[PDB]
Amino acid sequence: AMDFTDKLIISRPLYISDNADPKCGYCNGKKDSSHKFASPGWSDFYKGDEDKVELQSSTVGFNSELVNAETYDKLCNLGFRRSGSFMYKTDMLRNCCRLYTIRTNEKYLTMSKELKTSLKRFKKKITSPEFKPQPKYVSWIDELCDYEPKSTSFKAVFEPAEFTDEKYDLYVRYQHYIHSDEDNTPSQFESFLCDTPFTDSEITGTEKEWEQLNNWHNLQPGERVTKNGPAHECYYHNGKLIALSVLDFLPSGVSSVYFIWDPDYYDWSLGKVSALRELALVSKIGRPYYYLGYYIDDCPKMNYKAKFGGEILDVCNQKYVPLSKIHQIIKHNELFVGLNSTVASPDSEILITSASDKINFDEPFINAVDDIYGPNGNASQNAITSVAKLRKYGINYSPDLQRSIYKEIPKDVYRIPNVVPGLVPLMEIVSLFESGKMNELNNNVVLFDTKINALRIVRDFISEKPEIKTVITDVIRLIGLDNTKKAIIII
Ligand SMILES: [Zn+2]
Repeated sequence: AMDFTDKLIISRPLYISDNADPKCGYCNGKKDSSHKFASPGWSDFYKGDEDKVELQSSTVGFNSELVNAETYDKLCNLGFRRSGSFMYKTDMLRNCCRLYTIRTNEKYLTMSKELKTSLKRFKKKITSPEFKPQPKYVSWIDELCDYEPKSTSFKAVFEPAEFTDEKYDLYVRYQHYIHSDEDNTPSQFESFLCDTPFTDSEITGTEKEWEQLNNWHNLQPGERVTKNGPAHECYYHNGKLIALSVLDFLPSGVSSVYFIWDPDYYDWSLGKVSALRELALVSKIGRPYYYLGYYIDDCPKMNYKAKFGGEILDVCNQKYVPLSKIHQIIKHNELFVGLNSTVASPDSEILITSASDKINFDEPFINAVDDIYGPNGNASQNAITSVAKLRKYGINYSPDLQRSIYKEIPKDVYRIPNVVPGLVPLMEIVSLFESGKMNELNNNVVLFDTKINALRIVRDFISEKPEIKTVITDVIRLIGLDNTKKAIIII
């Protein structure tokens, strides 16, 4: 009698770290000393010795077999992104590049000369001279929603996120045009952009639901669309597929997964046009945010997302700050951890589950990164003490006793570092245990116990084997206690 449409079905978490040269495709392991470290305190720790540090690229995450749109919305707002069915994030303390989750909307959008030009050229490419413009347009959104549906040469169509040979061929051509002529197999395209982990209703939908979404240009204020889940938006120019947008519809807005286009159409600036159309779509369907993925201030292929404005997730506070308020202090690849300036100096990682006095980015605030996560910050020692306290509950963690977070020139993939920004701090995990809150897992969390090859509801968490309790605790670190209560964890 299990309701699988209310479940997050996941594999045990993985922590994957290796040299950023060559594993990081954003920086290739090449940074100036001024951008190399996560904070000024770590820069100072390595002053004159920056060459002894080998930058690593590190992610943490879990494979999903089943997720619904509301849960994926929560995961995006925790800082995760899906790569096919794999939900991941970087370790922002240790990673070579500082990746921030960004979201925006037409409110934050400040239409620049460049962007206006891309729309003006798009209108001209697709509009017949017979087109008669309306006397006035309140905004560029109403203008686009007038001329685009009247074009006879250009049509965009939303449909299920399913593989076709014609989409794959377009993918291969786009990937070759950016740097990828290898690792371009049909299977890789299918897993990355098709074959999603969502519920069957969210993938297939209904004929009416797709019809409704495909008339989005004519939605009136206050109307909505029922669509949630993954979609493809196919761009056709005289019947030829010239671009493909892969999009996830969430209760809070639309997430761009990827966008490919026919290299012959370089003159159409389809990257910009598609982003603006998706900003218009978000506005027309009455949802609040457009998610472009990760923002990296020092990477041009990722910092273009700032042209569309918006706010950045501070994963330690679980709150967004406008990018304009912090751009000046993240422009050397720093980690930002917000602290209202009126708040005492922090002797610990910020509490994520016991989050009463949430930061207010409207009041004055500072970057507390070095007080918490610097070389003389409190996080590491608090986490070592917490590892020892968690032993009595049968949690098989080991203390991270190295002096530095960075690898120096003189691997268990199930071992997460004690200290990772945005994961529940180990000191808070101790609090959950001491207060009895971990027993809220009982009668809630489900295991797919691969020995029995059967589902079972956890009834007495503390009497489970330590291997199991450790895995569950790492899922809690990643997604929090309340989301874990709706998980099925494969072990
Ligand atoms: Zn990097």
